[PDB]
Amino acid sequence: MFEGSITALVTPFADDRIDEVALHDLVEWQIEEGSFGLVPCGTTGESPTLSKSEHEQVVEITIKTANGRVPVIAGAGSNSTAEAIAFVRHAQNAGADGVLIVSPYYNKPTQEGIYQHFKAIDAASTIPIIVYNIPGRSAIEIHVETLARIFEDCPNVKGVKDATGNLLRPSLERMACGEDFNLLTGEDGTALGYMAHGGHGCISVTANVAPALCADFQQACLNGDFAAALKLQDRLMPLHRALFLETNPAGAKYALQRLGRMRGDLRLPLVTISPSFQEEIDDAMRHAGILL
Amino acid sequence: MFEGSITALVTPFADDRIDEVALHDLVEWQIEEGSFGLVPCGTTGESPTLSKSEHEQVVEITIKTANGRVPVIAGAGSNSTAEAIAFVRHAQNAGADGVLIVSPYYNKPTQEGIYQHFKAIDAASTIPIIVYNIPGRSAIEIHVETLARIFEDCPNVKGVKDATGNLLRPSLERMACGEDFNLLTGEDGTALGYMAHGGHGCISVTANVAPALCADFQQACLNGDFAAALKLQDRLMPLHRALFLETNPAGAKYALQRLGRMRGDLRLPLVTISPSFQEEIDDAMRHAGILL
Amino acid sequence: MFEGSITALVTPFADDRIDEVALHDLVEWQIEEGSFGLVPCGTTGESPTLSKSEHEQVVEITIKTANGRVPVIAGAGSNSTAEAIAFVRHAQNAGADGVLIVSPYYNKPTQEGIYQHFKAIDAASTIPIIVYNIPGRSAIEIHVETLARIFEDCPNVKGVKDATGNLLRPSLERMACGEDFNLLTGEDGTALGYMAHGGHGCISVTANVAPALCADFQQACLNGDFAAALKLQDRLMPLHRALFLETNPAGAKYALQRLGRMRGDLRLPLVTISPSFQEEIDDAMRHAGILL
Amino acid sequence: MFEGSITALVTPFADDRIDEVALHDLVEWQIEEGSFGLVPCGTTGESPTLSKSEHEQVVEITIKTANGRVPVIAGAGSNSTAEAIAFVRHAQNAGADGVLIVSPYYNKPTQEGIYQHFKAIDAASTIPIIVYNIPGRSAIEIHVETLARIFEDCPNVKGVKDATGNLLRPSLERMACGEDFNLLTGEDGTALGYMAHGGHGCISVTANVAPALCADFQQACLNGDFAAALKLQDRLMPLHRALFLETNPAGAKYALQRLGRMRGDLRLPLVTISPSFQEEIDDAMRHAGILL
Repeated sequence: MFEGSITALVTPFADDRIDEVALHDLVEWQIEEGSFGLVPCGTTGESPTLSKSEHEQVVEITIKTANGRVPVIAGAGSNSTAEAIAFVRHAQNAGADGVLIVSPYYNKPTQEGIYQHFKAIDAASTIPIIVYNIPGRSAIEIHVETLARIFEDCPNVKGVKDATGNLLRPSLERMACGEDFNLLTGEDGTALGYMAHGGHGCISVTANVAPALCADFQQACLNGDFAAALKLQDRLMPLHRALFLETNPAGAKYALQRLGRMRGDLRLPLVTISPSFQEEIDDAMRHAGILL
Repeated sequence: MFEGSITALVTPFADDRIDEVALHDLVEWQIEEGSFGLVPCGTTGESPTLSKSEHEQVVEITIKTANGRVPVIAGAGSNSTAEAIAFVRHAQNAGADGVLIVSPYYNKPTQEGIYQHFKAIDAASTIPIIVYNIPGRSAIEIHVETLARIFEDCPNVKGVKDATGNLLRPSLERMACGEDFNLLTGEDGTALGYMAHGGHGCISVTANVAPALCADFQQACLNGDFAAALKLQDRLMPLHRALFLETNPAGAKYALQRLGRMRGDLRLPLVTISPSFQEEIDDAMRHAGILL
Repeated sequence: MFEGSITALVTPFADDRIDEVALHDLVEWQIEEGSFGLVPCGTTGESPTLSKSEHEQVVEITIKTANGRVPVIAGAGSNSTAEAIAFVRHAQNAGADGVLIVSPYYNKPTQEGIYQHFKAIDAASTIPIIVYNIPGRSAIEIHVETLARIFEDCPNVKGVKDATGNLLRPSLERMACGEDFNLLTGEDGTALGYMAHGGHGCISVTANVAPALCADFQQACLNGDFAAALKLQDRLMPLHRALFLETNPAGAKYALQRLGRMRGDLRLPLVTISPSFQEEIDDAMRHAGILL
Repeated sequence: MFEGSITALVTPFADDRIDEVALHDLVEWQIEEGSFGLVPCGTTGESPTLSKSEHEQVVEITIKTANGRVPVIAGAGSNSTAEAIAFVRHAQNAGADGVLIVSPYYNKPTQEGIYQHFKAIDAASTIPIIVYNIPGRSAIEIHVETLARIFEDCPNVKGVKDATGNLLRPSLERMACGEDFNLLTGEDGTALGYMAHGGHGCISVTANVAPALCADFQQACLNGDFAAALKLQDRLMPLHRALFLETNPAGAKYALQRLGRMRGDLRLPLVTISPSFQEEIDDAMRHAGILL
């Protein structure tokens, strides 16, 4: 199974193009810093504003740079089943260790619809699928029973990236699906409590800016050392909330730009985080020890 | 100014391709039945599962078939501002009378980002822009001030397709945006109250199956004859209700298939409406006198 | 049948006691201004902070002052069925024309529990019962079937005070519950659309400050003259909007205090409306011609 | 500070009266089983359907039976500030170790309102106050800053009973309020993750039926032994969800009645849990080892 701090990579842009060098450097630093894995082209990587070819470039750059040192789980979802499949076919042919498929957004399929969506994607897949359940953005939910049915009927579906904010979920999924079900969290601020519930790791936003600390936090939870994990939460909380002041990845890109690791370029409809929030992010990093 | 019953056309499929003959006969029948305008490739037209080439063919076939008889407002939204500009450019170049731009879905942009979204689109447009405010699918809202500011700074933005279900909106918008603001409803079952609050029409789902009755309903509303509009509500409510028993357009396609105007084919993640719901739709059409 | 502008009376306080002189003059002025009916001790009458003895005095003073000129529908709800029966018994024994029973709040009963709630109250009643469906405060809903079932099995249940903000409701209720079902709105800003969908009136908050204009609005609606009703909306919307800038009845009490009809005294946990909002209310009253 | 498994006592009824003997026995068994504390007259104890005198009897019976062996935190909230104070004055004069004050429900006070509510209650209090934040029932929220302001300005306010379902809360409160802030959870199913976040205990529903296991679970979390806690969660999850199948305390009373510890009598508008759910609760207890 996948575990620990798995970074949901921000996608650096420069001159309206993918910043190849900044991305390679981001991935390398991410690995030498301790990340257990990478997720290129997720929501944090601004997948919605990426072109088909850019998405492919980012997945491939990430796969070639990681060079098998850590798992690479390519974001390959869509609210169109046929397109999710095209993305999944590219990911696996590119050497990806797995894919992250979000629940169809906007068109609000029924549970049977969501079921058939993943069954079709599972069929065209040859790698691990992690179901990305985030009702807050997709405007639809994946019921525990539906999730359980998908896990049971789709050999490639191995787990979930839970972003419901409902902590009964990891426990209810441990019941519906066994202990062999891969439980990953999609939200940093509550990863502490998610791990206590039997979670395996977190596809992280904060790890983009504080990779080493997030790695230690995760490793601390994996070692069952929740006291250390708490102290780490104490150090990382200001950043966890500051990174979400407005809409992610606006804060993560400001943070990484403030660190001189990329330009802070965001693509419309997203815009640069508000200035007062930029200060809060600064003090948040100073508090974590990231910013001098 | 757009008004009356503007049909949000369902996109007929056959053998995994656009059913062009069915699409043509739908637009035609729709026009001879009295519809005030057509909206090809909206959410009811399953735009999310349409290839970019299919999107274009559907818009063009509708425009060519309409032959200037009724306005054609092309769906051209996207959660990528760059992509939205591409749909708008194509549409206006194809002869569309305007465009339906939904608020960016899933990526949850701030209010300033939404404002910049529409300002960037307005700069690339040469045709009327209607803002599709539907929080329940986009997982984001467009505050009245934001909407008023967009109307003020964007010369091509002429109105809204309100799908909030909050009837204070048209009143609040009449205040913030003058009476020259084009008010259209996105929901059939509450169009009656919307028109009473000063609405100008409705971009309809029900108009797909009962074009004649809906057009009359709107005409009553427009003539201020709300007594007749209510009588029509009594006749259409069962259908308005049944068409939404599961996620739209599953219900409308079942109905048009039952009426023999196309195949009920839907694309994943969407699935055919449940059988007990098919019966309710049958009874609603019989009640509306659409079926014998 | 209840109809028109039924004022949900604010409860005037002075020196931590009911201001009886102010209450009497409010009911009187309200009646000579044209209000169709009065609802003492509703949520706008701060029933939650009223002692049981104060509740009774307010109901009785309103009834005595009304002197049979307009119907008096007494607030008698509670999240305790036993307590609701006590309020209803007192009310009818005091000469109330009916009772306003809110859905049980906070304790979130199932639909069967709500049904039994109203069935137990209907058995103790001898006067008309109106069901106050307001999900936003009660944190619970009354499905249409449940509401229809209550209407069917409870001879004293005559209608609803809809405060869902879902305009499909009156239409769906017209279907499930015949046209003999008394439809009243709980929200002023959407009364216009409610009446167009077949509503019979509105249990108003705005009618407290502009009894004359609201009564006219309702009369227009009732006469099917929606053109005039819209014109009145234009005149009342600013006020409908300002009266709800913060939690009601904070806005209405500020307005009636500014008009010199009572003290602005509110009981904790409720506090006086913010100063910038007081100004917006002032401007709204000036716009509605209520203030010079 | 308060910690561990603090039971939110169900209130046994018999012949429409408080079942004095069943309650005494419940409290004794609760103590000999390992409970770290008792909360008489909370939501689980059906405070909404209790009379002023019954509430007082239950608090006093609980205080006399506990006989100082464990803390007794009397539920003393209301959406009326004056009444919360009356309840708090009785609790402390009765020998209570603290009180549980819910955020005002139904009347939706503003944050300043909620602030003044607790400031007034704090003033009339001489014992610890735990703020019960449960937006799901109260239909209002207590912002972190508001909570922090209340903690800082009210010497008697020592902590919170968090029932938001938002795990960022314990971490954000650890930041706003220090480590001296008493963090108690209001929801059993996510207590595991709450403790990982620095939680001190849980005012429990499940502890009513499985007091010893909930005690061990809590003690396990207090000892920082999250591996054991997980195994305990594994054993207790079926009961945690089964106890909330319908509306609490309907399942808790069925469970305790199934154990022969009281009659399952519930007060309207609440009703007995559905039969199929009674079976699920049975198997849930058999799974936990409670039921033979």
